[PDB]
Amino acid sequence: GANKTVVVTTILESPYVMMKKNHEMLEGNERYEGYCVDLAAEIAKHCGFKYKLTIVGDGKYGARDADTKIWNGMVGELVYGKADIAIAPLTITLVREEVIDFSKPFMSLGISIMIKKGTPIESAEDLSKQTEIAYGTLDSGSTKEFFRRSKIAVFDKMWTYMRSAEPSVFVRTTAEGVARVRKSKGKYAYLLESTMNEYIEQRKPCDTMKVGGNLDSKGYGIATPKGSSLGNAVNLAVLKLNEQGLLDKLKNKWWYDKGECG
Amino acid sequence: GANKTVVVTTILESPYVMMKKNHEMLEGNERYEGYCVDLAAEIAKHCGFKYKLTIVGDGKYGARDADTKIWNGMVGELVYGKADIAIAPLTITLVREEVIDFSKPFMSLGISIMIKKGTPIESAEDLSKQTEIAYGTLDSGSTKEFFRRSKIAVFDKMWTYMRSAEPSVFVRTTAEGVARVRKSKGKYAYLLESTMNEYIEQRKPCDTMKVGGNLDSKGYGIATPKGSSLGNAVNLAVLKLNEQGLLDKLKNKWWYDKGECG
Ligand SMILES: N[C@@H](CC1=CCCCc2onc(O)c21)C(=O)O
Ligand SMILES: N[C@@H](CC1=CCCCc2onc(O)c21)C(=O)O
Repeated sequence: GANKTVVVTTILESPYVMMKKNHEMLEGNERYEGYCVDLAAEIAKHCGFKYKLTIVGDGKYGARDADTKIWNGMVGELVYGKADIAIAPLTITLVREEVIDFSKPFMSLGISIMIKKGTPIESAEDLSKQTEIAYGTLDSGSTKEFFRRSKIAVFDKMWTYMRSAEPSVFVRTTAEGVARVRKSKGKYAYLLESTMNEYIEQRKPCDTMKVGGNLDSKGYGIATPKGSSLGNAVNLAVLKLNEQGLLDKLKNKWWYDKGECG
Repeated sequence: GANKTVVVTTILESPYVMMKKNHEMLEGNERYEGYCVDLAAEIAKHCGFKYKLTIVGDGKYGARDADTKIWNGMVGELVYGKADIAIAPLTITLVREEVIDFSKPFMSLGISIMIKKGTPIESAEDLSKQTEIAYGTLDSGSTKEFFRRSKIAVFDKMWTYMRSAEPSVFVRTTAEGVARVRKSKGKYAYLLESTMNEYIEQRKPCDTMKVGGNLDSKGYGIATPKGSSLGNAVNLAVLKLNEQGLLDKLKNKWWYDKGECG
């Protein structure tokens, strides 16, 4: 049939997608800015479709409830046919790959440790061997799931620690984890994806830092419903954008050109 | 029909696939060792197939001849139905993606600069602004193609330089590029994928090093003929192996545990 506007599901997560200050004076896609807004425009240009950015109803990335078997977040929007594509910092995982399609990575990343500057921690092993400095993750998402599923000895011990720590070491949002780091006088470390750690490191008041190597290696992908006809074009678009250096340009723009820490 | 042995095409490229010293006293897959041999065994175990490692006829990764339109190397073996899967340090590129299927990356990497220790070069920009130190790439493969296709100003200038340099700055094999670096008294730098640069850096006589950041960001994938029924299982296997930390274990085994430079 006739072409339709492609419904893009995304999430408000700086610097990937933010509402512009002057959003009330703008309409539609122009209300938003960020790395994923720019990426969505580049993909659309290359694939020759028109699209509407929509924010995921429940503010979640995507996980399957263990009892009800229902997928939430952006994954759920794709699975249940509420959106045609997800363009977001959405991690390619095994469990998600089984239910939706993903492009090859548009960004490479790993779980990493955020500390308040001066915190005497250099590695995950360091965290795992102590409890003076509390540490946690988002209360949902691929980072939490990594620890929950991990059989690697250090990570398995960290998960048992995080699951049992009081008060709770889990945070509802990246902003909440960052503010907890900044407010805890070195007694909370935050486990989050390296690209987000890197972004925060260039934000005022420049009091956090990424420490140690990454715990794992993975990527974000553009996601579509399994079998979607859009999947192919979009994947080739990501590959072309990467090869042309445009993804590297988008990262520099949102991380470093706009950096507040010198 | 009845299950058949899966024909795996691969390439002799240390440390991914090497003939064992005592190969004449062994049979079949046991003749070979390396990161990709170990990876192939893990994939096969997870996917429940039997397989035969075979070395690509022409010793090439895969490129399309501009006139004849014929694909060579491992890509060609897949395209023309001579092999069922390629398990090798085979880069996911746009042009290859259009003709074969790839898993999500099993290794992340970027083009990088190899120098003889002491060479006064720190970056691609440094190379591009001079000619005293010659520099080149493999005479075929994704690194050569990156420069040939690139419109990024520094890389475009490097390509014109490499295409016009005399004597030729192109090498037929990684071993040839490495030996040229080691034999040129600091007057040749070699552009090659970062993981190979890293591997050589841990080999005697420990006289090379990787310098500067990577020029790009990409990944190696397991490749199958477009539409192959094997593609799905194999992709989920790579994702599982990554999440379990087994890919990181394989890299440590072949790069660092076996390292000769301390
Ligand atoms: N990429 C994660 C979610 C996430 C989003 C914001 C960036 C940092 C981060 O760190 N751990 C996570 O789970 C996250 C996912 O796809 O579940
Ligand atoms: N991965 C490359 C080929 C290649 C193989 C050996 C490792 C280092 C390397 O550096 N530049 C290349 O093209 C290579 C390809 O898929 O074309």
